[PDB]
Amino acid sequence: ANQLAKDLEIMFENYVEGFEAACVVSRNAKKFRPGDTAMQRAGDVLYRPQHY
Amino acid sequence: HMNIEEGLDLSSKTPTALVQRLVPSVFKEPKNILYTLDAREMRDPEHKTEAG
Repeated sequence: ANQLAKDLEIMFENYVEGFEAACVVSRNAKKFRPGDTAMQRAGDVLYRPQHY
Repeated sequence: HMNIEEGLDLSSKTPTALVQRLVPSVFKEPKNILYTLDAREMRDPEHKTEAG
């Protein structure tokens, strides 16, 4: 044999799939942006009316 | 400021000593105001505006 140099070939831009939380109840729930200056003024609590 | 001396022959008299008096003028310790706003409180811009 003729003794070539070895190297580490690391593909830092390619990732193995890993793990993920499904998030499907959050994906299917209603989403609401109540308004940040108003929520500060309200003390981080908001009220909505129910029907008569 | 000068002494007055009297007569024609002044050989017995001490001449007036010139005293170069100086008046100090100096800065005080700097005067400051401090306030803080947290990342909730900063959602309302009137806090910064009125405190400024």
